[PDB]
Amino acid sequence: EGDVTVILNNLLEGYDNKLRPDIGVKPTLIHTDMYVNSIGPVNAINMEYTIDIFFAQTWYDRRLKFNSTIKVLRLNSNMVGKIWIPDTFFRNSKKADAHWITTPNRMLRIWNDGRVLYTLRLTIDAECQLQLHNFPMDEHSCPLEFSSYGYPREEIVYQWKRSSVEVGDTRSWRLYQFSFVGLRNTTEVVKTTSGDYVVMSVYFDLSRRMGYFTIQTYIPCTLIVVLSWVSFWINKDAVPARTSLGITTVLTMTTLSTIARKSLPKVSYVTAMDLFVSVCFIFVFSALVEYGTLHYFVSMDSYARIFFPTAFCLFNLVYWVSYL
Amino acid sequence: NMSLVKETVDRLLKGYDIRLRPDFGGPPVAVGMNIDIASIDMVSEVNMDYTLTMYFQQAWRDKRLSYNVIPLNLTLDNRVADQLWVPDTYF
Ligand SMILES: *[C@@H]1O[C@H](CO)[C@@H](O[C@@H]2O[C@H](CO)[C@@H](O[C@@H]3O[C@H](CO[C@H]4O[C@H](CO[C@H]5O[C@H](CO)[C@@H](O)[C@H](O)[C@@H]5O)[C@@H](O)[C@H](O[C@H]5O[C@H](CO)[C@@H](O)[C@H](O)[C@@H]5O)[C@@H]4O)[C@@H](O)[C@H](O[C@H]4O[C@H](CO)[C@@H](O)[C@H](O)[C@@H]4O[C@H]4O[C@H](CO)[C@@H](O)[C@H](O)[C@@H]4O)[C@@H]3O)[C@H](O)[C@H]2NC(C)=O)[C@H](O)[C@H]1NC(C)=O
Ligand SMILES: *[C@@H]1O[C@H](CO)[C@@H](O[C@@H]2O[C@H](CO)[C@@H](O)[C@H](O)[C@H]2NC(C)=O)[C@H](O)[C@H]1NC(C)=O
Ligand SMILES: *[C@@H]1O[C@H](CO)[C@@H](O)[C@H](O)[C@H]1NC(C)=O
Repeated sequence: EGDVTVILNNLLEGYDNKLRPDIGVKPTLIHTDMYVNSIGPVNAINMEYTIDIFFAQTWYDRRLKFNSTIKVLRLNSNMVGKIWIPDTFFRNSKKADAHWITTPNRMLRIWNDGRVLYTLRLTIDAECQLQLHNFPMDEHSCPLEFSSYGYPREEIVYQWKRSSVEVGDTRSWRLYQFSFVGLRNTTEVVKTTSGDYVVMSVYFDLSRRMGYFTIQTYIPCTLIVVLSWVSFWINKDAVPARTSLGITTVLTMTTLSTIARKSLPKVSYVTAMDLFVSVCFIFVFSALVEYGTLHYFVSMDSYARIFFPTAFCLFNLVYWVSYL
Repeated sequence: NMSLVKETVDRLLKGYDIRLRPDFGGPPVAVGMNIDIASIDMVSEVNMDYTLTMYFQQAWRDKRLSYNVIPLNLTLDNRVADQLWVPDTYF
């Protein structure tokens, strides 16, 4: 007994949690908010990103109305299973789960006018359709779409608060090669087989940082094709030396083509990194066939001694400006 | 109108036998099926499988769950699926 016990036992008598508030009157207006904690790693081979949020929803329920000196009933997650909660699901989430240690991480606060606030902690692997062209210099806008599952537009209308989306410090975020540029929230009505649903989207603008691949595949390949260009300084009578240099350069260019493809997923189109790999491979192959042609002629070295460094130097001005 | 919907739902769920199918001793119930393919994730050759996400949807007729006063379709909560008969569809 007491004050809050009789209030809760009077609210929950004659209550059906199956029926939404104003089931045959008007659509239920739900004000959502969110507070991102740490956007996790953006996985490119599997095409999703991880996000940890404090998803909070607010609506009105006229059955949860009490008149007393108590203004707010601050309750734990035990009262979630007794009242009505909208069936908000994330439309592009591959897998998600709430947190259940040491207690279900849910909050429930009921005001005296019927206003209900319901906050829970979620970890969501949401699908982002990252286009890997331009990679490793890509830029993406990752969405987070949520809507009610069963209730159409005529029954639940979601709405955004002005300062609903709250990000964190943006440094505890495990985004390594990317960097959150900003956020934008939108709302729209989708049409499905069951009916029309209000869909709320949050777009996360992420721009990449290539510092990682520079040491992965760029510098490494550039230094191999620099080692391709020293063959011209070796004398033409040293045939096994220069052909050993040639075969080692081409086999390791194939090896570095294979290794750098392991980071990329199995897509059909070509990327700028693959274009750079192909340009380096045809440069070293041109160097080997130029040395071969010189060997068959003696049985132009200086001519290449300037042309082959310069052709890559004009290429890098072409490649980096056009992709940046 | 909330009290009318309340007493109608309480009338529908009272005496409802979960173990018997619609027309249990009568004719086979016709179950119409709609599928909305959301995504296909991993067409894997090493495990010989594909991962498929879909909005699986079934539709049949239960004559016990019929009401006449209310003229709009009732979208109930998802927790009444443990109280209503559903088909035993598997893959
Ligand atoms: C097919 O079979 C499977 C297996 O039987 C069915 O799945 C099961 O479904 C039931 C019913 O929903 C669940 O029971 C409920 O579980 C939650 C907690 O769920 C968390 O813990 C689960 C247990 O974890 C075990 O395994 C992990 C493995 O790592 C271990 O670490 C743990 O120690 C455990 O050994 C875990 O499985 C859950 O993860 C799964 O589900 C989540 C869903 O969000 C997914 O994301 C995950 O990917 C994964 O699939 C999850 O981590 C309990 O909280 C429930 O108890 C509350 O609710 C009851 C019903 O209302 C109530 O009676 C209880 O008193 C209790 O209520 C309290 O909490 C409520 C919370 O709001 C309050 O409202 C309430 O007032 C009160 O305070 C309940 O026990 C099974 O856990 C789940 N198990 C699995 C393996 O999935 C599946 O449904 C079947 N499918 C079909 C279509 O039939
Ligand atoms: C309840 O849902 C049914 C779904 O079939 C709706 O009935 C259909 O309405 C469309 C649009 O007018 C018609 O073209 C179909 O012929 C109807 N189908 C059937 C089988 O009758 C119905 O309108 C819905 N009711 C409400 C109140 O939304
Ligand atoms: C998104 O948030 C802003 C915050 O000011 C709000 O004005 C807007 O209505 C919300 N959604 C849209 C684009 O309708």
